[PDB]
Amino acid sequence: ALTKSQTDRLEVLLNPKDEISLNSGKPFRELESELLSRRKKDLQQIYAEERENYLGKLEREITRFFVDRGFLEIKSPILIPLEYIERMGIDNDTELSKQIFRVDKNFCLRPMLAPNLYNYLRKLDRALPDPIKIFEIGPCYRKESDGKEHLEEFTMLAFAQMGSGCTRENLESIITDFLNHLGIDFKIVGDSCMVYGDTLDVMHGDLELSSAVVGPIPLDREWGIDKPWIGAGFGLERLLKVKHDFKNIKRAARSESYYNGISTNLHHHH
Amino acid sequence: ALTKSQTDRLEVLLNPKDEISLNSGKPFRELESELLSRRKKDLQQIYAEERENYLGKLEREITRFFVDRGFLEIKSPILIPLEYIERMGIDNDTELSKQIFRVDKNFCLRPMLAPNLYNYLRKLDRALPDPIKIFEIGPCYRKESDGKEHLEEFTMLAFAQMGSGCTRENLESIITDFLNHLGIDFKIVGDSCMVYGDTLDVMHGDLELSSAVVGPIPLDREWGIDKPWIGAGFGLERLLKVKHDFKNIKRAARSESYYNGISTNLHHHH
Ligand SMILES: Nc1ncnc2c1ncn2[C@@H]1O[C@H](COP(=O)(O)OP(=O)(O)NP(=O)(O)O)[C@@H](O)[C@H]1O
Ligand SMILES: Nc1ncnc2c1ncn2[C@@H]1O[C@H](COP(=O)(O)OP(=O)(O)NP(=O)(O)O)[C@@H](O)[C@H]1O
Ligand SMILES: [Mg+2]
Ligand SMILES: [Mg+2]
Ligand SMILES: [Mg+2]
Ligand SMILES: [Mg+2]
Repeated sequence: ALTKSQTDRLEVLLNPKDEISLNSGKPFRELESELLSRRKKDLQQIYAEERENYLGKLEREITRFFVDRGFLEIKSPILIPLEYIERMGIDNDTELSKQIFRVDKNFCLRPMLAPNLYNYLRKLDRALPDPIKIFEIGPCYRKESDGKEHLEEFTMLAFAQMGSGCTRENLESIITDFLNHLGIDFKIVGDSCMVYGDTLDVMHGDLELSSAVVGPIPLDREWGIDKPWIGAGFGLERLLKVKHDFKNIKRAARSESYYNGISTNLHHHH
Repeated sequence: ALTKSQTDRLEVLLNPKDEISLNSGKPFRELESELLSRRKKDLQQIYAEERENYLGKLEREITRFFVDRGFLEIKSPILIPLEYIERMGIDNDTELSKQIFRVDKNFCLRPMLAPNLYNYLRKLDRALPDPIKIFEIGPCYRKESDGKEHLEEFTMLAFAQMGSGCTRENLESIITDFLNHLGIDFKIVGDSCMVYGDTLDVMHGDLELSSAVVGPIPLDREWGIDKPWIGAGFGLERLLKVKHDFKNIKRAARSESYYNGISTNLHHHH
């Protein structure tokens, strides 16, 4: 019989592709030695051939998709004014407000990309022709409880279009083209949302890949937006979790503990 | 005569390529209208053709260079334990320690990439063949005074090699190949450093592009490293400042105020 500590250690070393059962009755050291050997070989192969990090590679793939479809690539601050949170209509007694990492007294780590993209839409509307199409990929931060679907440090893609063409049909068509490109099956379900009102949730089984919005909405006035728009946000670690059939999203995160879903802690357990 | 407010506004709208002088005696509105028209056209052209963000594009170019030369692409946490700072030998009464953005009580925004790369070197040495070559590009954070060479939110590349081949000659040769690839002239100057001891500073005129280190050093013991190593760190916004002849590094930063060095604030000044 394996202890809980031994089972947890084997789970860290097990990968989705492995045809190995921890409930097979084999001794711990036998299972551990096989898995350590497989993971070392996996890392050696990555190092010998591709050498690309899954999160970096997916960002680059996504960037090419959106650039090629006419969207401007934005890189905006990660450390943002706390005032942008309140201006998103997030009251400081709300659950989301309690998820914010504060920095100093007046700043925070962004929990979402919307504020910066709202400002870019307003500014670019003075220079660029209709429709204005932008996107951003980068780190976002939320305090979360320990779970297999959430990270405190994650990576979000968000895109937005403003002006003509800002229909639910076009929004769903962009989402469909994007997730087809990635080879990810999904469905769309309507839900309510305290920030945006009603959303379209992009679901893979019970896992939310994205929330999307058809504007205009009452919040727009606070950002100086008065045109129709559509937009969506996606978690890159969730996309990787689906693509690679990871059991826990930690396998896809910025991490010291995993490289492309392979444990970096390859010591023997005693 | 132009007021200081008017001169500052024209400086924001002026780009290095412009053959326009603010000291020419022309009225403010004439200079402002010409510059606004040039910047709008610049943004329109970016939107019509390349659509790539300078910081994103440079990260991708750098990533390809290092991956193709056998270095593993790392993406590690930006929000790190405050204990890693002390373990770098940064005492809490030192000037660098005062530059750290603290988060919660026990975390901070990373001011450097070295701690995470030290841990990756230690772990990967159990799996990968000699020499171990890794790199990371991403956000770093330091409190700074207002100046044209420093950002509080910047982007660092750091690479390291550990094992064989870890000579000053090989380090300089990698730096030279890299900066040749980018088309940036430089010189190397020795300096002292409280964290690493002696460094090699990679200079473009009076601007430090990088600091580099030939190990081993006494700090290595604290990270479980006992082999020779070489490494260097570079600021991407500084590389862009040199490449594009920006007068202030803010033009190259993650920003709401500039897109590829072009002002996003294209209103009229009254
Ligand atoms: N903590 C997190 N970890 C990983 N991905 C996240 C996290 N929070 C949000 N995302 C991703 O970002 C997308 C847009 O954010 P948002 O719609 O606000 O998330 P959410 O409604 O809080 N999702 P959930 O907490 O699973 O019910 C989500 O659909 C996820 O793909
Ligand atoms: N505040 C900053 N803004 C932009 N780039 C930075 C900043 N701090 C460091 N870098 C870059 O990161 C590289 C490695 O960091 P490090 O050697 O610690 O910088 P440094 O010695 O503090 N440079 P300096 O402050 O100009 O004397 C530097 O050579 C810069 O290219
Ligand atoms: Mg949530
Ligand atoms: Mg949602
Ligand atoms: Mg400094
Ligand atoms: Mg230095």
